[PDB]
Amino acid sequence: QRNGFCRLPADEGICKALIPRFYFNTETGKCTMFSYGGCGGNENNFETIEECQKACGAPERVNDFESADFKTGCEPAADSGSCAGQLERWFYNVQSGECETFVYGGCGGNDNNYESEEECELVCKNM
Amino acid sequence: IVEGQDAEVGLSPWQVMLFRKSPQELLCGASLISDRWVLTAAHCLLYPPWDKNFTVDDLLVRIGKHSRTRYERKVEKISMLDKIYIHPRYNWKENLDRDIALLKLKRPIELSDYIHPVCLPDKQTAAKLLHAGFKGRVTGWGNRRETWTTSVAEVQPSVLQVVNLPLVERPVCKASTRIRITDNMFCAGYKPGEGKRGDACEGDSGGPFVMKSPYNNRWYQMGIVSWGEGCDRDGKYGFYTHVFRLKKWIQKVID
Amino acid sequence: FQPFFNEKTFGAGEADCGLRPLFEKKQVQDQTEKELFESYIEGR
Ligand code: NA
Repeated sequence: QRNGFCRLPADEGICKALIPRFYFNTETGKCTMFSYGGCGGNENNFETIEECQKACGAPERVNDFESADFKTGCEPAADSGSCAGQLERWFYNVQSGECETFVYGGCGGNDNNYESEEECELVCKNM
Repeated sequence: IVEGQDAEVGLSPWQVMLFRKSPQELLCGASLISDRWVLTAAHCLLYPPWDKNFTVDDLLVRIGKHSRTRYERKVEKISMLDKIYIHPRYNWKENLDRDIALLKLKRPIELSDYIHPVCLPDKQTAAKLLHAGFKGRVTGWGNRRETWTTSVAEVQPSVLQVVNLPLVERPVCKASTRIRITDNMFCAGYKPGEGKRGDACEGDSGGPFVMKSPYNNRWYQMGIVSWGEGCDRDGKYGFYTHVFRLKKWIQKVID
Repeated sequence: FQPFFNEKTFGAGEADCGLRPLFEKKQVQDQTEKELFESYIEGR
């Protein structure tokens, strides 16, 4: 992704040492060992495979995203309210485990009332 | 965003979170350009070295967000995509040249205090605004520092982050990197000794680089967070997809 | 300002683009936009 040096070719340089290093190979997508001569080259050059993976592999990312409050937002049965509108809404059905459509009046009801299937599934079909 | 601050509520109402629905994660930033179209980086969607080729079934966009993690009921809008369009000349192998993608929403969304599209530059706006030293604004939910010692957890923002960064002249951008730069890119950030810091980081990619026009008071998206060399390193700068240079492609896809 | 794209395929929103409901629309400036305008004096 962001790190541009990951797309640079392995560069041994012109010096004559045989130092084991790691570089990100874009054809394979793998951190790959090469011999580094000890001077020059580029930033696609890591002492350990771990350092390479951290800089150039797919990153470690958090999954700490909050869902709806299950009790108030996902558990209650569908409620149309008092108004006489015909709005298609979605609710999580505890029995079936699915987000399903119901007809909503426009006023009242509960929090288990979403504008799309995918919003409902996001916030109700997760912990 | 490194060396930024918490954004005010509604500071950036065009800000879009590109969101993976399977392992729930922030993939990337993006921007709302109409009630129907979202602009992002191609590499957010397609990157073969990481076996990455996201379909409309893999993704959601979350618009109107402030908190990175809270479900902002009745303020944020969560929606699926209809279509994905990646630039056909996107150079993933070399330098991420033409790092641009268009995302068509499945349904048009309603605008609010928190949801509102950014302007795209015309020729005169790009000429007047793209001057070295002029500052633009970058926003995102990405990492707050490039590296951590124990966990990626210690570098997460709780809310949207903002940083203002000066545009940098071509010669300075060129000398900062071994990577080949094109006219589809510009770079931004402070120089060593300017006494100020700030950069985009991992997770901010696809996000907007915007400038407020002194001519008509409107915000224009001049760039897309594309690539860099680490985050906020001395002597290094962030690179951004030059939106006006790729405007012909945007119009072709939308028309 | 005048819109660039065709609304039939672009959708709505271009005419009012870049004007924030909570800032420009109510003549409230944000915390750091002054810094941006100051850069216009300083820059090329
Ligand atoms: Na820097």
